[PDB]
Formats: sequence, structure tokens, C-alpha cells
Amino acid sequence: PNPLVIERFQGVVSQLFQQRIVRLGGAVDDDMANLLVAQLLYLDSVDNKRDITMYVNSPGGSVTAGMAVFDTMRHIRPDVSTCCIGLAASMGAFILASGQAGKRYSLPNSRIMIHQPLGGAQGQATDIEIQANEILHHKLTLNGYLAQFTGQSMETITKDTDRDFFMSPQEAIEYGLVDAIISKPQMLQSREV
Amino acid sequence: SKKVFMIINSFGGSVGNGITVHDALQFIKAGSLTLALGVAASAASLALAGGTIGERYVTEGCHTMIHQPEGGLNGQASDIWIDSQEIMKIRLDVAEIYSLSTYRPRHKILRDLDRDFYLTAMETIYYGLADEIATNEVMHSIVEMTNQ
Amino acid sequence: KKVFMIINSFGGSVGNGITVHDALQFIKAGSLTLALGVAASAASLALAGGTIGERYVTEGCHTMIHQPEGGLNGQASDIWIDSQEIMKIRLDVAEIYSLSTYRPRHKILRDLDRDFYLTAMETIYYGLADEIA
Amino acid sequence: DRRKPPPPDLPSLLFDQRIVYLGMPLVPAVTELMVAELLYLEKQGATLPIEMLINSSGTTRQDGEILSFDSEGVALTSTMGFIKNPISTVNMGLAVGWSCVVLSFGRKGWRKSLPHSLAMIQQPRVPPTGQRQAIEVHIKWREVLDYKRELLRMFSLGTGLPVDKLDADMQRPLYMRPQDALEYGIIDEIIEPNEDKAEKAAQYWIRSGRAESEGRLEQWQEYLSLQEEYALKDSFRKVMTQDLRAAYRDTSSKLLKNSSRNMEQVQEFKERLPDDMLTENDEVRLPFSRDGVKLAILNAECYAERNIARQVAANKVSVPDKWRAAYAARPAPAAPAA
Amino acid sequence: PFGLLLRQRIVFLGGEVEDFGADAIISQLLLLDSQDPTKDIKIFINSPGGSVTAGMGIYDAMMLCRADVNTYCFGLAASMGAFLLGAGKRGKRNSMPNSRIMIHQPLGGASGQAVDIEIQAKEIMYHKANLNRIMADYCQQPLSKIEEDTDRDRYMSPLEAKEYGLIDHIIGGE
Amino acid sequence: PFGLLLRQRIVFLGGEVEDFGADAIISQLLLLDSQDPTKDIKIFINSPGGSVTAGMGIYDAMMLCRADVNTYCFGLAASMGAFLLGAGKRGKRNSMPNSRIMIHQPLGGASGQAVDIEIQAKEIMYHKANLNRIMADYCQQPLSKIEEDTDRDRYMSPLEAKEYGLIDHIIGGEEAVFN
Amino acid sequence: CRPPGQRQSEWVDLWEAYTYQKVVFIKEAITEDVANNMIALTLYLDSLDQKRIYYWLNVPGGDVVPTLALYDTMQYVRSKTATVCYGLCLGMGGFLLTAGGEKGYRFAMPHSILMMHHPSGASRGQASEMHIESRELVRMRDYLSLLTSNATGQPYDRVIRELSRNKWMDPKQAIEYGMIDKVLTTP
Amino acid sequence: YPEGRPLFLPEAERFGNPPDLPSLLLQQRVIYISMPFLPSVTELVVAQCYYLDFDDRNRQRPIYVYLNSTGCINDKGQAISADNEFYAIWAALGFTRAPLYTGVTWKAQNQAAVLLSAGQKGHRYSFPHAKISTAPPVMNRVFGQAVDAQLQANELDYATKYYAAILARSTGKDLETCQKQYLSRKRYFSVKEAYEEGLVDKLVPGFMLNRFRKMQK
Amino acid sequence: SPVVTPDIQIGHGEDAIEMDLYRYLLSNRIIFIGGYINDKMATQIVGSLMALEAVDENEDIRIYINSPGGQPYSVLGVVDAMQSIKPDVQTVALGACYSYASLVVAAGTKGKRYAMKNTRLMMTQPMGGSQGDIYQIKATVEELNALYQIFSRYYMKFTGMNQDQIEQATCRDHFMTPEQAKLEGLIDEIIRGKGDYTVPPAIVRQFREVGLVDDLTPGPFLKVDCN
Repeated sequence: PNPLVIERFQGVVSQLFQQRIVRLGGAVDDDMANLLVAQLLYLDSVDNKRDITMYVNSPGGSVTAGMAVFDTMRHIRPDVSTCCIGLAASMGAFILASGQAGKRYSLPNSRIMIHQPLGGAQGQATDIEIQANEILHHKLTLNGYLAQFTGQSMETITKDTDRDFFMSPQEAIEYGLVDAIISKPQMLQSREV
Repeated sequence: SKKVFMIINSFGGSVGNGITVHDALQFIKAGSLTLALGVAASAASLALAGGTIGERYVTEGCHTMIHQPEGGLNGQASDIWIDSQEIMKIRLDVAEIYSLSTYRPRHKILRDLDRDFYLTAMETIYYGLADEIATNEVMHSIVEMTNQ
Repeated sequence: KKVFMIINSFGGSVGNGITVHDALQFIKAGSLTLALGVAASAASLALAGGTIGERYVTEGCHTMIHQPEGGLNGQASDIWIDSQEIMKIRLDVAEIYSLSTYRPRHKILRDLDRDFYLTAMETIYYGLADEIA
Repeated sequence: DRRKPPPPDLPSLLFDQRIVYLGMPLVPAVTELMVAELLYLEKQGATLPIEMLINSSGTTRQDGEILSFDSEGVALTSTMGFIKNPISTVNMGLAVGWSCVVLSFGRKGWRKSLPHSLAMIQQPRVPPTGQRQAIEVHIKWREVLDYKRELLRMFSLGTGLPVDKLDADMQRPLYMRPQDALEYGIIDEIIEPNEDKAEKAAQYWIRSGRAESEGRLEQWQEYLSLQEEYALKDSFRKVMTQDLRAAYRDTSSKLLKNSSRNMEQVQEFKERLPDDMLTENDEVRLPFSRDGVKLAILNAECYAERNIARQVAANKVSVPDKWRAAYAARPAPAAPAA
Repeated sequence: PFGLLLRQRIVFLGGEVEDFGADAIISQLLLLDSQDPTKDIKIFINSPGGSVTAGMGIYDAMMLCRADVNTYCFGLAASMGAFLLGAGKRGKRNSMPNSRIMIHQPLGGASGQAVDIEIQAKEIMYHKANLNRIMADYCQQPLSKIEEDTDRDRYMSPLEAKEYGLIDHIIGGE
Repeated sequence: PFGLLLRQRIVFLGGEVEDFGADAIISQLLLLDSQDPTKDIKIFINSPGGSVTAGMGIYDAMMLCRADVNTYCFGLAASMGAFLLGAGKRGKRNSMPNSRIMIHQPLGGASGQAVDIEIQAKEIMYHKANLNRIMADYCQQPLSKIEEDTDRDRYMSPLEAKEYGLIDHIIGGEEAVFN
Repeated sequence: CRPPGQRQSEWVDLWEAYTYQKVVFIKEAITEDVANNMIALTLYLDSLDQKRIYYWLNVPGGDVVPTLALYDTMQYVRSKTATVCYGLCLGMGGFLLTAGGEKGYRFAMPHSILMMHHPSGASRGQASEMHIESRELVRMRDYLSLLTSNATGQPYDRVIRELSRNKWMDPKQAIEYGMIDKVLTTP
Repeated sequence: YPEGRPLFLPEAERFGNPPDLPSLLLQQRVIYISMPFLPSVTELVVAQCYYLDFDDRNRQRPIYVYLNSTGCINDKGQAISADNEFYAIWAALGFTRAPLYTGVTWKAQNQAAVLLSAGQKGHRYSFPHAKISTAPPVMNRVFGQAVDAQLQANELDYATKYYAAILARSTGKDLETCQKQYLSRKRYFSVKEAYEEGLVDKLVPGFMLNRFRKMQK
Repeated sequence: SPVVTPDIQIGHGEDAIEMDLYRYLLSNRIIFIGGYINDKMATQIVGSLMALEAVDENEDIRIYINSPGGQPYSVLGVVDAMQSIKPDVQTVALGACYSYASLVVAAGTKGKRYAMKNTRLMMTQPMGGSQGDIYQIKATVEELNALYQIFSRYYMKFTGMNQDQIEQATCRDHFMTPEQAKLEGLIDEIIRGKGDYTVPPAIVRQFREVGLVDDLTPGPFLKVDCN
């Protein structure tokens, strides 16, 4: 739209760097992932002990663009606290599951959606089976990583990941995506007697 | 009308249409004489191999192009694994036709099917896709038997 | 002598269903309406417009019942005039169905609020058909 | 001959021989002709057979293009059930979606197919709604449920499989071979090629000499030589992983624990000895491989090139650079390193 | 521009709320929480509609604010702003006397495989059961009265919106 | 960035040569000659083509420069950058040991009136005749041999470009050049 | 209507079989190309015999200039005419219902949707020629209202006020307004 | 059940004239090509020589071939078709025992020009103001590897070897002479100097100028 | 990002505001390669390599590569300019590498080629297209053989393998894992997490080729027998 909304959005993101909060928004593309890799290594340089509250809100994106986002969080020295606001995707909830154990939070009205990665194949007959092995390399590693995060077995992951599966925050505690739920205490509502 | 004559001159299409014309020519009780003009693609060489052995004629300017069929579509992760096993099975299915009609080994068909392999008029007779070089006399008897 | 037609439609405006409705009652002889597959809102008007006792339906056929749809754009005044057009057309096709199903009219407007689908069983109970072929 | 005019074209010639040709995909323009073709043949006699050829991609294209709905496939099988004559259908090449449903809905015993034809069944495709309201999605999902159950109903009467079995294989697009369609219930027998054409083609390569003079003998020998080298390669891969499991069972024999008797008390009480259980867990017995075959003679290969190693004995206290875990791990007399 | 009022704890829910449009507002809602968790936060709503998965991220981010929440409607609240108008604290939800308030079921689309229609129909029924529970909370209305009103498009004036429970006090007088 | 190389008198000629990109290099070339007429100017050419009208302005700008010029060829030099490669001072012409050199005539389209066609037909021939006689000066090659090598649309490795006379030195000691 | 029929012994198309039976069918919209085939069909049946012509209309709208070409051919011929309505006649198609057959020859189905409104046009360019085409659209507006006032018996001052806005009629109000003559029953 | 036998000029003169203009030319044994070599138009010319050799009584009347097309190369330079389609034309035209009288109206772009000289020697008819062009053919858009460009180079290698073999039989030159003269560069030929080169022999039969007819009067 | 990408930068100071993200990272001798490698951004990477050359001649210039491919001559100009400078270059592979970005991470100095855990590498023969007449078809196959002969001896100098292993790998589309690329010599060190030692399915297929894992004893690996 108009760049005045973009200018007032660029200001509040710049204030989030002072509170050690990074932003993952929109579709995970190749250029946006390079903007997020360079912003994670800078927050370690000012302090290598304080956590980074990662904001995750993405409706999808590329599979190899989010693969650079995944392994850059495990090798840095402080832990990354990941939160789910609004909606998680197949490349969004994989960022949610890649956080530190005991510091993965969520809101009770957000949606967690997980499925197998999409794509396509086109070309010669040898180009079909090679490109099919690329997606199955992305299929088996995401199912292998999710079994270590949630603690479930290998066969129960691929039975739910093969189709589009939505998850509730009440059942995400029992399944293993998020660890806790950050919310204010409710009001003392009187019953109907 | 104990023999049929179909001139083969096309650039080819899908591999599923070339299977049907090959299976239909090997089913009828009458004889099937196949003559090619120009080239014989993946949908056309199955009709060249679909004729009976002994009356497959190609001219001096005739070529022959053999290649593996293309395809593919967009979908989920496990959906590409199903059709990639199908393209590898169709590529083995057309290799059974080229090994039976030309009496070639199965491992040497897939080596030539891996790339776009072109053939001349001389090496098509040496491979087994045709029988002899066509001339005027092999088609002068065709146009005089169909008059009665 | 007796007209026999195949009913098969999945879309189309309901205004054309009124043209084929009154054309079936213009024939002096009887009519045999046999629905196959899908029966839309324009197709169900020709299905209910046939003679009572000769409306056949198969085991796998379905009937789509919904209100009319239209596209309105322009000045403020002719929207209000055309708003009464789509309302009384929906009241017209309710009276078309009411002559065959023998039901009160206020219950048919509740079924004409949203999309309503019927299988082969309750089509006989709702009076759109007669028996199963 | 003078009173009867000849047919002007090719579809009118197949119409005179009572042969219905479905060579076009399932569009609404071609479905109104097939309900007029089958209803016309019923008025000419309810006892004459109807020949049917199937060559179409169904209601959708093979690449995923949605050109029509799956509901026009329901009306095509309804005329086959309304009619009362024997129908002999022949699958010709491609059969995707509703095209194999009308192939299976024919008379049992007359369903024919080519040996290289293609058959496939899958879920029906749904066009997008275009960002409409919320409550129409549930009615659209009920339209999916009525059309999916109607597709499983017509598929069950043509094959015989139950509803719960056919629904699980229909979630993914499963392609069917002509050799696989016999045990699945799609077709009844396989159309064979001409036996007179088979014996005349086999006798032509022997008399003309083209089966041996054009270098076919040197290339067919390499096909058997590469299959012999491939059969020698996986046999060497299998004996190495058998020695790994034999060395794994030898290292597991130097253990002093009671973890094996705890699983015996919670499991069944019959098979206290190693025996068969008639289930998934088929336990193999690898030390019981004493063949003693005097026919598999070793080739002209000498094994004197094997070097001499250190050959460290088993009674050693040398431990590798690992984390300490010797809390209850007592040193074995055959393995003091624990 | 809008930067002069951002320091005065004022946010603007302007335009059609998309996935990026909702990201600009809920990022500002936690900065005003970080600046002062005691002072009031006013939300100005002017939106012609939007998706349910983007507009649900504004509701829980507004409920995460420990301070008082003021919600003022300026103009149009079509099927998304009317839910956020009642989502504020009771006693602070106000509206102009000549604004239009439209309540409606949250929109959704379904395509792809037939097995996706299994999943897409469930999230619509989950969003319908979630929104009808929240809209019956601050309005003190039973569930039978909420579901029969949100089934179609329903425009309403702020006169009957006061007794319904969407607003609390009229600020324009009469 | 690009401004750090500008104060060290190093400019870049990247991308397709257009009319808007032509005068940007000419305007910064005369600024370096007015600042220091003794210090050399190093250029870097990476162009996959261009117009013959705007490409000659870069050649006249280097001839207008009183100071010596140094050229460097990295990436591509297709039909316009190879002409600007040899156009520098002899003895100060370097490049990458694996960069490609393409010597081919420029292209052009003709349409319109019948008198309009024959004007631009001899115009692109006069551009072909002027580009051949200019490139034959610094290469020390005869005119009949250099007018037929530009007709062949084949690239040139930098190994045979040295004895051809188009280039003088190769960065890398002339052993890293691969055939 | 794509399968043909028979006249007495040979195969003839369905719309041309009713042409020999002096029945005219109009199913599509009134455009410039289909109006050239209608006014050539009226002169062909007028030259053969002199009987009553039947017109069945399904017009959902159309242009103004080719509709007046078909209206003027009804009064030029020396034969009689009768317009019968089935389905719907919208826009200028409803004006052709009141073209001829005023003496008890305007029939309609009981569920026909009628529509009457003022005609329209569009022509831009110079400001001086905009005054000339405005005089043409004004002279076409009142002349189309004068023919509806004489055929239906309505006053002229009421047609200008009512048909300037959107107006729709059912066959129950078409009897009392004088737009149709009789209503078709079930036989 | 009766056989659909064809009728020819000694038999179908009592059945009247043909109604359509291609059917008048088919009865006169004249094939007029006014369209470039598309896959739709190459199927009719194969069935045309199959019909002329089907039930002809004498099988010795000369077949007139009038060509006006771009061949497979358009005016812009790209390939709208491939050179393998011309191999089906010459193999079907030269099969019949009848001689092939070839004529040109306006143009013959690199595929119809080698068919112009491929007719019967001594009867190459031509208009006195036509254009003839012989250039080596091109290939369409092919996206492949290094070995894919080598096999496409072999297809054009057989194209120049087959086209020069026709010109060596017509003009009476060597195999390498026709590759250097014709199949090297995109050149053009007029009507007058092509007779000295060996492309055409004479003009169309019955040709006479309207000004030369006024000089006789 | 489907509609727009905002400027993700940080510049903060007590007195003055600093630059954006990519300008600050370029001052710390870190170059980023993103998007398609065309002729436009090829002068950006070479021009920044000459910018940091004049600043310091001994510090290690670091280049971060994340690109799905690029132009074959534009990716050729960044390699030979990187090998003709004084200091060493430490390359870090990001995201994926498709037949051109795998060359620049293999073109680094020995001991400084660092690849991550989930990086995708690929090596193939270069592609191209035929154009027009046979004088240009023969110029095309001589150009594709020239690009294949140049890229063949590039891997011979940086990895030290044989030319028969390159022709068997670059014949078809071959994707390599960093655990497999460490054996081939493309990289020097594998980057893992806090004890992250997961086995990719390319090594499970490699373990099936040597005979270490069977279908009866799958071990603590992922399932691979679902073919």
C-alpha cells in the first residue's frame, strides 16, 4: 500500500532490536531469510547470554529458505525463545518446534498448522525421480526433527504430517509443539447460580 | 483387405497414446503393414514396432528419434513419490516393447532411452526398429492391391 | 405422444428454469421427468413441473435447492426496485414447489434460505419425486 | 446392397456394429450423447450385447485441470444400471477417475482390458469457492460427502470390496496395472495378442538370421554377465551384514543381567522357548546356517594377501575415551573392560 | 502524520486487514505494553473486512495487554471490527452515533483436494464455535441469540448496539 | 561500496550498456581527469552487449582522458566490452585468466520506407567499417584478417588473445588459463 | 434446439420448420446481426401469403437502433401480427410485445417477467456534437413513450414519470395496465 | 457393401464439374501450395499423390506442382517447422511413375527452392519476376546440455548433405560445390541468372506480354 | 513475503544514528550473496571485494552465499577475482546451492570452507540453448564444451579428485549433503548444533550400499525401506 504505513512499521521493528526481539513475518522467501540470518548474529554480539524472543507469524514459504533459519538457531550460544502469534505454517511451526525446551510459548487462540512440504517436478524422466528425492529428503528430515522435539515416535509423525493438520494450543501441550502458555489471569467471573 | 497400411508421419505426443496404437495393431487378425515418413517419435515408434516383423519399411530420408517420456505435476510431498514410480514403470514398460520387437537386451535399451537418441536410415535397420529400406517397388504393390 | 426428457444440470440461472417450467404444462399430454446425476435449481423446476405420478429418480441422484442469485450494481434507486425482484422470484418459485409437495409455504422459505441437498430417500418424502427407478 | 446405403464416416460404422466409443474426456457435451446412445440401443433390443471402449482421463485432466464436476460421472453409471442388456466393456489405454468406474460397472466375466493399459482411481477434485461465507463451506463439504459415498457405493458393486477398505486406498492416487487389476476386482480377464502373429514373428528372426548376425549375441551375453555381477554384488553385501549380526550376538553373550526375564512375565506364557508366533515378528536364526554344500565351489582366488594384525586378546582392561558409566557394570571374565 | 499520535498511545486499524496489515498493528500493541503497562491504549477501527486467521491475532494481542483497553469505532466495522469493538474492557467500548456496525460469520475458502475439505470445514466450525463463545461473554447474551443473528449480514445502529453489548456509552450525544 | 572505489579512481562498467548508463561513466571519467591528469584510471568491464551508438561514447571518453587508462575484464565481454578492452593504453591491459572475449559485429533492426531502409543499411555498414579500422590499430593486425574474425560468432579464450594483439598481460602468471 | 425436425417428408431444422408454419422464434438478445435476419424474415413471409404472424420472445435486453428496425417492419407489412410472451422480455424486448396485435392478440405466460424502462445511449467526443446526440436521445425517449401510450391506453404524462426509473410487471398487473391482452392457460 | 471406386477424367466427364476450387485443381492433376509447411497441410499432399496413383489409367501425364510458401523458415528467421517434414514430401512425390513438372509463382524459401530444381529436367517453369532463395536451415528452440547440441548439429549436418545431393543431380555440380554456392549464406536469386546457374529452364507455357500482343496487332 | 518486504535494519546510538543492516555488515568484512546471480549483482560482490581489499590486506574477508543459481559467466567472474587477491577468504554456505553457488563455496581457501547441517549442494554440467544456423550450432557446442572443460579443472584444484568421478557426478542432477561433500572435498568442516548428530537419509542410503544396515535391524536411524 502507501509507504507511510511502511515507514511507521519500520520504526516499531527498529525498537524491537533494543528489546532483543526479531521478526519473522510474511512468506518465507530467499531474500527475507537473508535479512533474518544477519539480524540473529548481530544480537549475539552485544550479549551472548540474554535470550532472543523470536516473533513467529508466517502463512507459508519456501522449504529451503527456512532451512537456513533452522540450523542458525541451534549453534548460537544463547537460547531462542519462540512464540506463536496468529498463525503457524509448515515452515512456521518448524520454527516453533526448533526453540529451547521449556521456553516455547503460545497464545490460546492461535492456530498451529503442519503438513508435508509442497512443490512439484517437471522435466525428463530422470529429472522426475531425482526431484522426487529432493522432496523426500525434505520430508524425512522434517519428520526426523519433529520426532526429537516432541518426543514422539517416527510412525506417528508421518501419519499426521502427510495431510494438512491443524492444532489447538490446548492439545499442543499434550503433543509437544509448545511448552507453556503465556496469558494473563482471568477475571473473577460470577456464575449464573 | 487382409492388410492395412497406415502412413506414420508425426512429431509424437503423450506416451499413453502410443501404447494404445501399438496394442491395437497386435490384436487384429488382419496383417498390419507400417510405413514411416519423416521421423518416428516416442508415440510413433511404438506404432513402428507395433507392425508385424517383415514389412516395416523406412525411406532413405527417414529418421528415428527415441527418448524417455516427460511429464510431472505439482502436488504434495508424497504425491510426487507415487507418480515418479509410475514414470519409472512406464519407462520400463516401453523398454519391454523395444526389447521384444527388436530382440535387444533390456540393459541396452535403457542406455539409449536415457538421452534423446536419433537414428539414420542405415542404423534403424541395424537396430531392429525396421526391416528394410523402402523404395518405389515396395509401395507400388500397396496401391495396386487396394483397388480390388 | 408422451414427452420423455433427461434432466441433468449442475448450474445455470433460475430464470431459465421458469421458461422450461411453463413449457411443460403447455403440453396437453403427460410428461415423464427422469433425473440423472445432478439436479440444480433450474433443473428441479423442470423436475417438479412434470405430471404427478411419473417423476422418476435413481438411487444416486441428488437435487439442489437454493434461492436465486443475481448481480446488482449502479444507482441507488434501481437497487431497491431490483431487491423486490429477487424477493418475489424467490416467492414465485416457492409457490411452484408448493403445488406439488402439498406443504405450507413458510416451511419452504426456511429451506430456501441456504443451500439444500436431498438424496434419493427424502426426495420421495419431500414430494419432488414419486418412486425410485 | 443397393437399398442399404454405406455408413458415411467412422463413428457411424462403429455404431452399426453396436460398438460405443468413449474416446473423449467427460465433458457435459459428451455425456448427453452417451445417454442418447445407450437409450437408443435399448429400444432396438434388450438382449443384444453392447461393446464399449474406454479411453478418457475422466472428469478432470491428468495434469490436475478441473474441467467439470464428478457428478456427471454419477449419471453415466445410472444408465448402465437402468438398462437391462449384457454390456461388454474393453479398457483401451488410459482410464482415470470415473472412466474406470464405468469399466468396473459392466457385466462380470466380460470386463476386458489390454495388457499395457493404464487404470487409476482417486479422490474427486473440487473447484474453489471464491471467498464466500462460512456456513456454505459445511454444505459444500456435505456435497463432497454425498458424492464420495456415492463413488464408493458404485465402486463396491463392481468389485466386491468393503467400503472401509476402498476408502483408505482412495486417499492417494493409486495406479492399477492390468496384472494388478485381476486380484483387485476391476477386470475379469486379459485380452491376449494374436497367437498367429506371435509364431510368425518368432520364426522370422530365425530364418532371416537377424537375431544373431547383427551383434545380438555379444549384447545378450553382456546382459547375463551384468546380471551375474549384480547377483555377486548383493550376495557379498548380505554376508557382511550377517557377520555383523553374528558379532553383535557374540558381544551380547558377555552380559550378566536380568532384563530378559522381566519381559517374559508381562508377555504371553506359552512360548517360553524360541519358537514361531505367526505374526509380524518373524525372528530369524542366524547361527543355524550350517549349509555344508559341496556344490558352491570357491573360484581361483587366494586369500594369502591378508595382513597380520595385533590380535588383542579379550581379557584386557583397556577402555576407550568415553564417559564413565561403570556404576553397576561389573567386569566380565571374558570382557574386563565392561 | 501517524507518528505524532503513536507517542500519544493511539493506534489505527485502517484499511483491509491482511496478513501483513495485521502484523503492523499487533507489533505496535506490544510496544505500547513495553512503554507503559499502566496508561490507557486507544484503538481506532476503520476496516472493510479481512481474514479470520489475521484478525484473530489482533484479539489475543489485545487481551494480552494488562492495562485498560479503549476501543472506538470510526466509520465502518464490517465483520471484523465489530468483534474487536466488543473485545475491549467493559465501560470503555464506545462508538460514534452515525457509524455502521455489521456482524457476520468469519469468511473462509476451501480448495485443493477433497481431503482438504475435511480440514477446511473443521477450522470454519472451530472458528464459529470460538467466536460465538467470545461474543456471548461480554454481551451477556445466550448462545441461541448469537447464532441466529450472525448467520447473515446484519447492519445495526449504535442505538440497539448499546443494549446488545457491543458498546457501553454513546459519546456523540444522541 | 561504489563510492569507496570512486575516490580511489576506479569505476565499474556492469550490466547491459544503455543510453542512461553511458553518460554516467563519461561524467565520472572527466571528473577524474580534471582532479589528477597524472594518476591512472582503472576500469572494470562486464557487459553482455549494448548499442553501437552509446558504446562509442565510452571509447571517445577514454580518448579524451589525458591520463593513462587501465582495463580489467571479468565476467563477460560480448561485442561491446571486447572493443573497449583493447582500446586502452598498450602495456596496461589486464584481465581475469578465465574471462571470455567475444568479437562480433553489433545488431540492429530496420523498418519503414524504401528510402529509409537503404539509409540505415549503409549506416550499420559504416558502423561495421569504422569498428574494424579502429580495432585494427592497437592490435597490430592486418585489415583483411581482422574483418573476417569478427564475422565468426565464436568466443575467445585469453590464451590466444595475447598473440592476437588485443590484450597485453594476464593476471595469474599465464599458467591458470584453461582451454 | 440443435437436433432438427421434419416438415412433411425431409429433415429441416426446428426454427425453419416453424418458419414454414408461420411461427417466428426469438431466443437471443436483440443485436445488430440478429435484427438483419428478423426483418429479412418478415418480408419473406409477407411475400408468400397474407396471414397472422406469431412472435415468441425471450429477449433479455438489447440495443435501441436495431430494435426500431424490427418495430417499423410490423406496421409496413400488409399482413397481421400477434405477439405471444413466454419466459422474459427485458428492456427493449418488452417494447416489441406492444408492437402489434393490439386488438386482442397479446398473450403471455402466467409467470412471465416483464420490464419497461427508458432507452439509453453512449457517444463521446467533442462538446458540440454532444448536444446533437443529446437531442437524438431525447427525441428517441419521448417517441418510444408515445407508442407505449397509444398501444396500452395509458396517459402520456404517466409513462414519462414511471418508465424513467426501474419498473417491473407481473402478468396480473399487465392486464390492468393494458400491456397484454390475454393470459395463456394450461391448455 | 459395394466398393467405393474412384472416377477419373475419361469417366467422370458426365458427372459434371467439381464444385470447389481445390477439387478443380485435383482433377487437372495440379497441386497449388499457398501455405507454408504446417503439419495440417502436409497430410493432404500425401493423400493427393496417393489419389493420383490410385486408379490412374495411363499413369504417364506430368504432375504440375505450383509452390508458393516459406518452406519451414519464416521471414523473421526462426523455424516455424523442422526440416524433417520436407523428407516426407520428396519421398512421396518421387514415388509415382509420372514426371514432376515444378513451377514457382513468387517465393521459395530454402525448402521449396530445392524442390523447384528437383523436378523433371527441361520443364522447370517459373514466373519472370519471382524470387528464389537457398539458405541453410535453422532449428527451433532446444534447451539441452553439451551433448544435446552435438546431436542437433548432426541433424543439420544431414540437412546440408541431403540438400546438396539434390542440387548436384539437378545443376550437375559436385557435392562440395553446392554447399559452397548455395548452402553457406542467406542469398537470393532472380529469374534471369538462375537459368545460367541451372535452377530453372524456361518460363510458364503460354506466356505472352500484353505489350508484345499489341505489337503484333 | 507476498506483498512487500520491510527494511529490517538496526542503527542506534547515544548521539548519532548509524547505517542500515547491509551497510554495517559490509564494514565488518562480511559480504552477502542473495537472489539470482546476474550481471548486475556480480559487480556488487566483486566491487565490495575490491573495497575491503584497500582497507586491509591481511584480515579474512568473509562471504555469505545463499543463491538458487545464477548466470554461468557472472558466477565465473567472482571465482577468479577471489583467487587473485592477497588475503584468505572464509566462505560460509547458507540455504541451498544449485550448480553455481556450490562452486563459490568450494573456491574458498583450504581450512576455511564451512558448510552448515542442512545446506543443499549440487554439481552438474552447464546448460544452454541452440540458436539458428549451423555456423552458430557449432559455435554453441564449442561454447558448452568450453564451459565444461573450465569447470572440470576447477574441482580438480580445490578437491583433488579424479576426472572420472566428476564426469559420473555431473552427468545427471546430483544433490550432495555436506556429510557427503566432506568426503568429496568440497568443504572442510561441518557445522552442527549443541550435539546435533542426526543422520540424513543420503547417508542411510550410503549405509545400505555398503551393507551396514538391513531391513530387519534398522538401528537408531530414520526409515528408508518405504520405496
